[PDB]
Parts: sequence; structure tokens; C-alpha cells
Amino acid sequence: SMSKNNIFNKYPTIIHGEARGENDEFVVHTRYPRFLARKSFDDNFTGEMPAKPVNGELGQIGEPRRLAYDSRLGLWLSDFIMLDNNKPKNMEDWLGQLKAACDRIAADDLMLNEDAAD
Amino acid sequence: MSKNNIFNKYPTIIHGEARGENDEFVVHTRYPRFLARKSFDDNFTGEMPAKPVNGELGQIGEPRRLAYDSRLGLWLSDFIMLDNNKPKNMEDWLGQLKAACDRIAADDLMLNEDAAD
Ligand SMILES: [Mg+2]
Repeated sequence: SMSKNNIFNKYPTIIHGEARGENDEFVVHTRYPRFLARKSFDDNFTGEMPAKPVNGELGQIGEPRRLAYDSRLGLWLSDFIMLDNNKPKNMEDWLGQLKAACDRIAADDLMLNEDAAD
Repeated sequence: MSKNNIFNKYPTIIHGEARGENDEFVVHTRYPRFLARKSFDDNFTGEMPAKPVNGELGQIGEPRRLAYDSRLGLWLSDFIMLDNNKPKNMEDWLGQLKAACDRIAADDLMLNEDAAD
């Protein structure tokens, strides 16, 4: 929806979520491609800002195979729900845009602890 | 329908924050599903209310937009409904939205308590 999308654009691009009773966290991406995702951490996760820029990978996990994002730094993005109803005209470009957004989300998450420290 | 079920995989109430904003956010993953902005009055205390949260829905600003006033300093605004269907009955839709907003406001009040305990 163009109307709905215009309302989405009045939101910050990356929203970090939490829920009572949950150790997993959450995310909302309000710019195209829009989605809601579960943000989870590996046991070894540090939360530290990395020297290199975030370069994750999109892939399939589990049985049945489901789309997941591996930040390669302990952060995972899962259970994606797309908030745009249009189907992407080109899939390869959609995967690239989704992966780039996930990399942005992971780096933004790493900024959370630093901000709290300062 | 199929997107609604993946919504069923999530907790009912999700509390959000964004870098650079003082306003907070909420995602309601049960019907009626939406994303909203959670804002606070200057004098908001966050101390648990003696009586149950009983907010009201109404219209604010010019042009008039739907907003929820918890009556305890918490506001929900800029509602983006995540269900595509239009409700058959509007006043029952408003009642369900209001009930979800009261639950969201009480859950937000519980956040501080949780951090203390
Ligand atoms: Mg497995």
C-alpha cells in the first residue's frame, strides 16, 4: 500500500524490539523491503562492534527449510514476515536488498551497547 | 492468513526503541495486528496504577488521526494495521483495538518493575 508505506516512512528505519518473558529480541525494518523478524544471539555472542564492516549471509535453516540471516557475528535474523504485499519483480535483487538491510540491522544492533556504555 | 500464522510465532506484545529517538514503538502481533508509536508525556512516572489501565481511543491533531491515550502518560499513535482485511464492524474493531492498547500500556508499565526485580 502506497498509503501504508507513506505511514511507514514516518518511522525510523530500524526498530529494535524486546518482549517480556523472551530472551530473543526483535526487529522491524520500515523501509523497503519491509519486515518483522526475530533477532537471536548465539551463546558466544559478545555484542561488540567489529572492526570490519558487517557482511552476513542469507540462507535456509531447519527442516522445513526457512529463510534466515546469519550475521556471522552471533546475531541471527529469523522468522521473516514481509510487510509489503507486492511480490518482487526480480528475486536476485530482492535477496540483495534484504541482505543489505540485514547487514545494516546487525551493525545498528552492535551500536546499542556502545551507546549504553557512553 | 498465512502471514497471520507466522505472526502467531511471535510474542503478543513487542516493545521497540530506535537509535536517535526518544519515542518508543510497539508491535501487536495478535488481532488486530499493528505497529504503533509509543510516546510519553513529560510527567509520566511509570509507576503501576492502583486500578487497571483504562485508556481511551480518539482523534488528535489537525488533520484528525486515531490515537490512544492511556490516561497515565502513555500514548499510542500513528497506527499501521498489519492485517489487510477491513473489519466488518467498526465499533467492535475499536473495542478490540482499545483492549489491546490497555494490555500494551500495562505491559509497558511492567517493564520497569521487571528491570528492578
Ligand atoms: Mg537444525
